[PDB]
This record gives sequence, C-alpha cells and structure tokens, in this order.
Amino acid sequence: GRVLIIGAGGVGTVVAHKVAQNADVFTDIMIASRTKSKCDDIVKAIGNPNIKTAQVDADNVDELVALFNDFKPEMVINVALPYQDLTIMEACLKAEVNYLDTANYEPKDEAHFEYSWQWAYHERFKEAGLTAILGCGFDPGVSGIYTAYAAKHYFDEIQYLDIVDCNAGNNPEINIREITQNGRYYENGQWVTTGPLEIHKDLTYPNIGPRDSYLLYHEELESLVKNFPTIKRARFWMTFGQEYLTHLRVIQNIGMARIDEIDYNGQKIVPLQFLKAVLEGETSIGCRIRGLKDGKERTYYVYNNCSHEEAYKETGMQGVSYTTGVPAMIGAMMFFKGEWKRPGVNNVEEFNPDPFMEQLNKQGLPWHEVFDGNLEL
Amino acid sequence: MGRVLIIGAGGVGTVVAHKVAQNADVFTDIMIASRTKSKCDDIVKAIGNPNIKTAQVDADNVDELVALFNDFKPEMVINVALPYQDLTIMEACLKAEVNYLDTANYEPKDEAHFEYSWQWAYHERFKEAGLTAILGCGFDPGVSGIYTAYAAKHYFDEIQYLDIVDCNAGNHHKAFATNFNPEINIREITQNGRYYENGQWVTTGPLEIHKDLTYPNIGPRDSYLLYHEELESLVKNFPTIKRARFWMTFGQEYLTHLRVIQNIGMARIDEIDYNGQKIVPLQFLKAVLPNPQDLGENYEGETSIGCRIRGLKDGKERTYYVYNNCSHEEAYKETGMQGVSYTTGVPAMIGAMMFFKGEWKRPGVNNVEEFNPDPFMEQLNKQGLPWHEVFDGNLEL
Ligand SMILES: NC(=O)c1ccc[n+]([C@@H]2O[C@H](COP(=O)([O-])OP(=O)(O)OC[C@H]3O[C@@H](n4cnc5c(N)ncnc54)[C@H](OP(=O)(O)O)[C@@H]3O)[C@@H](O)[C@H]2O)c1
Ligand SMILES: NC(=O)c1ccc[n+]([C@@H]2O[C@H](COP(=O)([O-])OP(=O)(O)OC[C@H]3O[C@@H](n4cnc5c(N)ncnc54)[C@H](OP(=O)(O)O)[C@@H]3O)[C@@H](O)[C@H]2O)c1
Repeated sequence: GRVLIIGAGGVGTVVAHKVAQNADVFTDIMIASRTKSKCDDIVKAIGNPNIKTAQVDADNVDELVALFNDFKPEMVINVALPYQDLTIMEACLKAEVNYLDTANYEPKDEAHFEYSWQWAYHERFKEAGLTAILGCGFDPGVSGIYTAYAAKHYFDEIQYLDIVDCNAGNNPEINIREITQNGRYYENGQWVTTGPLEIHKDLTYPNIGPRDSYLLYHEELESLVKNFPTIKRARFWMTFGQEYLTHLRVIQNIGMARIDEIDYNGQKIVPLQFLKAVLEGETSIGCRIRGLKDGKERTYYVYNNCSHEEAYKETGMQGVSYTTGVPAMIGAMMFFKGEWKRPGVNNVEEFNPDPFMEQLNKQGLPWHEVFDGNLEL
Repeated sequence: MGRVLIIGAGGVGTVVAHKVAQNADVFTDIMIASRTKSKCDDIVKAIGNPNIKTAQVDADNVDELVALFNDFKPEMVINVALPYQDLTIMEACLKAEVNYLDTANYEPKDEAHFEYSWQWAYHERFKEAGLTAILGCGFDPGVSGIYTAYAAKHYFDEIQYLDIVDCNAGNHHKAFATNFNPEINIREITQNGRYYENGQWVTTGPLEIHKDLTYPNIGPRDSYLLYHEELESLVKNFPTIKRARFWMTFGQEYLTHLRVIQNIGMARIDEIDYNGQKIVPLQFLKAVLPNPQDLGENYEGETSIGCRIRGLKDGKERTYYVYNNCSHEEAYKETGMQGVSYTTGVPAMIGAMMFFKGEWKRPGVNNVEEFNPDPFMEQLNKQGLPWHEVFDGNLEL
C-alpha cells in the first residue's frame, strides 16, 4: 500500500489528509511537488512525521522515473495541473506504476481539453498490466460514479443527464481557462456549441435555494456520452454570481487572463499565472437523471453538499478542494483493495460504483437521493 | 542657444517632438533621449527630420543626465518621462546649468502621493544659478492654471470660485484602456478625493462626489470630483479663492474595470516576489494593458477641458468659462497619437517656447500661473489648441 501524491496544492493537501486517515490501506505515503516546502507544510499540518516529501518537476519524465524507482509507489495520485498528465503517465509506464488524476490533459498554449491524449495510452498500460483511472475528482469523478450508480440500480436507459455544480459559499489559472471557453453540450448525436456562459437558468439546490446556473462544457460529458449511448441530451451547469461574472469579464478585458508567456524584465511570465500570485456556506454538486425504468419515465437526483467550514476544520482547505481530494483518495483505495483494477486507461463510470459510493458515505462526502422529483430541466 | 532636449519618448514626448519640430525658428536643435532608444528613433522617423538627435539615458541616474546635458548642451530640458524622474532631472539641470520644464509633479515610487514641496525646495538654488524651472505645464496641470491666471488678469477684480472640468468623450473601441501611462494614471485616480473650501482641504472617498455637467459639443456627462495637483499651487497663488475643485468624467464601464482592477490586487504599487524577481503588480498590468500610444488610429470623439470661474468685477458677481475641445482623430492625423497626448504635449512645447522667446523668464522654481498668460494663450490658438470663452453663463457649479 505505497502511494505517491504529486501536487502540494489545495487538492493535494486534502488527498494527503484523507490518505493519512486510512493508514490500514495507505501504509506508506510520499508527497512530491514542484515546491517541496508546501509538501512539508502538509506533513506538519497532518502531524504524521512518517509522510515523506520530495521536490520533483513532473514535466520531466526522467526526474519522475528516478523518483518512482526510489520510493516505489504502487499508484501515483496526480493532483498537479492538467499540463503534467502525459509526462506523469509516461513515467508511470517506464517505472511500472499505476495512475490516477482528477482532470484530463490540456496543453499549456491552448485551453482545450479532451480525452484523446490519455486514451491513446490504453494499450500500453494494458499490456504492462497497469491501471489508469482518469478524472476521479468530484466533477469529473463522483459525477460519473453517480451516473454509473443510477444506470446500475434505477434505470434501464439513462436518456437525460444534467450535472449541476453550485458553490454557495462566501488554481485560478486552470479555473479561468475552464470557464471562459464556448459552452458545449450533447444532444441527439451532436455536440452543440454556445457562446461563453450564454445559456443560463435558475436551478434550486438543496439547502441553498434557487441560483443562476450557466451551461458550460465539462470533461466528463465526453466519456459519459461515449459510455452511455442511450443518452439523448447531456449538459453541465455551474452557478455564477453577478459580481463574479463582472470580475471575470474585466480580467479578460485587461489582459490578465492571457495564457501565453509575455516578456517582463527578462523573465517569461504568463499574465494568468501572475494574476494567481496576486489574487461560510457550502457546495452542492450532483446529477439530475431522467430516463426509462420498466417502460416508464423516471427522474432521479443524487448530490453531495459540503460545508466549507467543516472542510476547513478538518483539512485547512475549503469545499472545492475537499470535494475533489476525497474521491481521488477513494479511487486509489478502490485500486489498492482490488475493487477497481482494470489494466488500461479507464474513466470512472467503467468501474463498479457501489464500493466507491459506500466509501463516500464514510469518508466525508455523504450523498443524498431524491426520487421522482421535478428536475427543473 | 535655441537647443531643446526632450526626455521621455512616450505618448506626450511624441507630441512634444512633433510640435518643436514644427517651430524650427525657435527650436534650432532637438534631441530626444529616453530609457528605450528605439522609441526615440521611431519618433524621428515619423517626423522625417534626420537632424533630430536621439540617445538612450536612464533619467534616474543624475550622473548619466549630467553627461548627456554637457554633451548636447540644451538650453531647456522638457521632462515628459514619469513623475518619478522629476527630482533627478532637476538635480542634473542644476549641476549642468540647464533650464527645466515638466508636466507633472513628484510622487515617490512607493507612495501614491504627489505634492509640490519636493520641487519647490529647489527654488532658491535654481534662482541663484540663474535657472528657470516651469512646473506642470501640460494641459491640466498647465493650461488650467494659465486659463485661471488669464481670467484673473482680464475679467475679475477678485476670483472666488474655481472649477476645473475635464471630459474625454472619445471612443477608443477597446474594452478598457487608459489615456496615458496606466501606472501613473491609475495611481492618481484611485486616491481619496480632495478639494478646497472655506480655508480647509476636504477629503472624500475615491470618486465619491459626482454631478452631471454639460460639456461643449458633447452634452451632460457624469463628472467625478478628485484631487488634482494644480489645486495646491492655484490655492497658494490666488488667496481670494474660496472654493476650488477638479472634476473628471468617468463612464460606467470604465469605473467597473477600475473597481475590479483594485479588487484583484493589480493596482498594487508594492513589490512582490515572483520566481525570485521583484514585480510591482500595477507595473505588470501596464505591460498587458493596451498601450495608450497605439490608440489614435481607432480613436473617435473629442476631449473638453476648461475652467469655470466665478468672482467679482466692479463689485458685481460674474462668471467665466474658458475651454479647449481636441479631436482625437485630428491629433492622430497630425502626430500619430491621440487627444490626451496632444493636449498635454502642445502646452509643454509652448512653455519652452515662452522661455526661449524671453516671455517666461523667471529664475527659480515656478508654477505656470506665476507667468504672464497672454503670450501663452496667443500660441495656443496658433499651435493646435484653440480655446473658447463664454461670459456670464451658467457654470452648473
Ligand atoms: N475533478 C474535479 O472535481 C477537480 C476540481 C478542482 C480541481 N481539480 C484538479 O485538481 C488539480 C490540482 O488543483 P489545485 O487547486 O490543488 O491546484 P494548485 O493549488 O495550483 O496546486 C497544483 C500543485 O501542482 C504543483 N505543480 C505544478 N506544476 C508542477 C510541475 N511541473 N511539477 C510538479 N508539481 C507541479 C504546484 O506546485 P507549486 O506549489 O510550485 O505551485 C502545486 O503544488 C488540477 O489538475 C485541477 O484541474 C479537479
Ligand atoms: N499635465 C497633463 O495634462 C498631463 C496629462 C497626461 C500625462 N501627463 C504626464 O506626462 C508624462 C508622460 O506620460 P506618457 O503618457 O507619455 O507616458 P509613457 O507613454 O509611459 O512615456 C514615458 C516615457 O518615459 C520613459 N521613461 C520612464 N522611466 C524612465 C527612466 N528611468 N529614464 C528615462 N526614461 C524613462 C519611458 O521609456 P520607455 O519607452 O522605456 O517606457 C517612456 O518613453 C507623465 O509624467 C504624465 O504624468 C501630464
């Protein structure tokens, strides 16, 4: 049960905490990242001196292979940035290490992500007997596990999938890249494109109430549509307050959302990253699913609500880092326990959702089901 | 001597170079020196006069400036670099016995507070050396004080109320851009408002007080009260003034962008460590924002800047409104810049002309209202900034 965490950010902080909380499964833990001091901060916060740390540039396959051959992990949990997905997978192949991440690949010079890059590794991973688990955060991640759970127990055919993500509380480089692209959803065999944050409507969230929700593309639509060909329409919605949208608009207008490197006193700075250097309540994230069971239409809503305060008291991080870090740990737990072992490259919906859902209820993300309700869309 | 040296090759310096080159009878030898020499050479190529010399200089370095001054031997140095360079350039002018003019008074790099004490401190040294320093000779500061001196000289026994009003009614068709150096521009407009009334200076919140004011050829515009450096010297030099305020128009989209820039920390003036390098966020913002110097091509509309003055003549209250409207497109066609660079650059050239012609000769450190306004006002009509007068109208203020 040797696990290596790459990335000492908000998510990695949560993953480390949750891995440490399950030492019967995770007997040996290391945290490696670009800035080692953040790794050591996490170890001190957890209070477990047995967690090892290391500096590594995960853009460098050779550095990674040396680290992997030193610590000898059985799985690496990549919660660095999407840019590191492929170099880490390369190192995993060469050092015969299994793999898990929470976000699929996008190149540094283009804010477009898709699964082709990582799916390309399927046969190499398979012939090496290695398992890769892609997109095992909350969304992507629990959102596809929720959908697999519904398909397994409640639906003959899933026909409409609507993922809803509300942060009702009170990494910006990858975050602002995600939300500024054209919207995109799936309907009747085709991918449909909107303007950025053009389509929106009020959706009512448990314990929160109605919130302005905006349609945008999201990674998991690509694989969920592929893996559930009964789907007639799949969309993803996220809430955005007016002040947030205003700040987002201005940031773009002034040039601080740029993703190319600019030259500033002999140093290569990308405006969006420099912005990062300067930049109560709860989340509610789930899936609203409609389809057929025993010849009749049926609706289903399954969700988690995560309190920012409770997440902070446990891990020092807020609800967005918490909801992503917990499932990443559980994915590794499923592999270590043999519940999720499938040589090749896998999306979460391809595994048995039941043992994962059972752990979510025990590891800080209890989920709730509403049957036969009005899904509002 | 007739030799003039221009420091700063930005938007204002581009205009100043064009305007001095247009008056070769006065300015017989011209040099443009600036931190980045290629921009000096860009200006000379645009003007088409190979006789204009260029040079690289770091105007933060008194030694470098003195060497440049003793080589070129200017009679006056027109400082249109940043306020930060005001004192080092004045130091060098004193050491090399060269006269001085700028369009903005000093603020330290580490504090967004400007005032005249720094430069007034050089008065007796300049005076003893026979050197004249002309401070704040742009449009506002500059023409705004020359307008005031003009009104005091010709139309009032006693001026009592001064309101300077500044509207940029143009459209540069950018989501957001500033009209001059964004670093200096943003530092200025984000401070607390201040004005003068009944013997005291009153502080307001930033952009707290605003009125609808009607601008010639433009109409009503949302106008905001803020401090402006010429209020300090004009209140000093015209004691009869009872109330002095400065107003500038801001559109809603502009204010929205300005608010967000401050909230996200990109208006900060302190240095942060970014990959072992010291970076001032406001200075980084300048790098990505549109360059004011490149806006003229798609700039339409015009500016309107003037002074609304009220006071007594022969015991009766009178009003006076004097202003200039400047077409962004005409400024662009003439100089490649836009109306804010133009309104600032033309009066800087004229102040130097007044010195070269002997009209404005006053050893020491001077604000523009201390000179005879008449010959300056005459040149404004001839050098591209004609002004208009309205007598006894409603000042709305
Ligand atoms: N599926 C979901 O629900 C979900 C939700 C949110 C986020 N995520 C994903 O989670 C990941 C982490 O997010 P976060 O918020 O924790 O980000 P973060 O706070 O910026 O942390 C990223 C970490 O990766 C490190 N890193 C970056 N480049 C590296 C390199 N070349 N070599 C080694 N380490 C490197 C960073 O090092 P430094 O300390 O030097 O900066 C930092 O410690 C991202 O991929 C994000 O897309 C997924
Ligand atoms: N009175 C008024 O009505 C009024 C109105 C607007 C502006 N102004 C003033 O006019 C001045 C010029 O503004 P602008 O918009 O033209 O600014 P700008 O476009 O940024 O140009 C300033 C110039 O100074 C140069 N410079 C900066 N630091 C220097 C240093 N250490 N040594 C030498 N040169 C240096 C810059 O060089 P680089 O090319 O290397 O950047 C640039 O060429 C400012 O002081 C501003 O406050 C006055």
